[PDB]
Amino acid sequence: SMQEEDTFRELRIFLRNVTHRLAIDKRFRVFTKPVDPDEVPDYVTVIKQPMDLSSVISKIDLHKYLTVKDYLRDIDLICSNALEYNPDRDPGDRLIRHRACALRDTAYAIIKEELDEDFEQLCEEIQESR
Ligand SMILES: CC1(C)CNC(=O)c2sc(N)nc2C1
Ligand SMILES: [Cl-]
Repeated sequence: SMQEEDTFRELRIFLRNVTHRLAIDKRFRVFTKPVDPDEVPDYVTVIKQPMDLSSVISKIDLHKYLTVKDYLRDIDLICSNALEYNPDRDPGDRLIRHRACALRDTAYAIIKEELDEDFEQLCEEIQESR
């Protein structure tokens, strides 16, 4: 219905806002663009499901997220990919893992505080009815 299209549009507006606040954070600059296969040739082979904040933005506009759960799945994916690909004890790896976890935590914290549970519930029930 027209009412349901309004709900998903509100969701997309909310998700764009959250993602923008993550993307401008200097700690998360590394997660703002896809991995360059030139600088990093073995990434695409090791990480089967690449994800970054620019791709998240693209998926929002393509109406790929009907719930915040769908959205958070991709956020978690950005984090889990970073932990998997950079697992060593060296400072370089430990820094990006720390930043990855901070990205995940920040996203969840923003949503915990600003997302209405009834709004999310409505999104889920509309989604489950399709
Ligand atoms: C450090 C880098 C070159 C490779 N290792 C990574 O974890 C990622 S994930 C991403 N979106 N960019 C990079 C850049
Ligand atoms: Cl909301």
